[PDB]
Amino acid sequence: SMSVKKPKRDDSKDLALCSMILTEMETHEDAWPFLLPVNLKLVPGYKKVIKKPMDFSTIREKLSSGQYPNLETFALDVRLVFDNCETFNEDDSDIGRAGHNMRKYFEKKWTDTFK
Repeated sequence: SMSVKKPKRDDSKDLALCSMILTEMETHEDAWPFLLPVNLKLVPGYKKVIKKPMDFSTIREKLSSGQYPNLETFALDVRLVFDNCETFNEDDSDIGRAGHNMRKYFEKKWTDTFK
């Protein structure tokens, strides 16, 4: 509360460390469904159904331009990519499996880097 604070966690490396995680996600062999924005002109249903589209290239641009206020807003967008994927793709599909795999890959790196 006023004039009463928990000890200050060092957040000075968070930006660099989120960049590293994102590089690792970008270079994963199963990243291909997530590298670029879904083409809203060419994929029927996407625009109406997926209210907040997100992809790795959009997270990279947001990260690089100081549009993440803290490491939690960064994680929320990464998880949005996978939540969107599950909303639109059957579990038993190449894309559906890719999303489960990448969400696992992410959540481990997240825990190991920050928890």
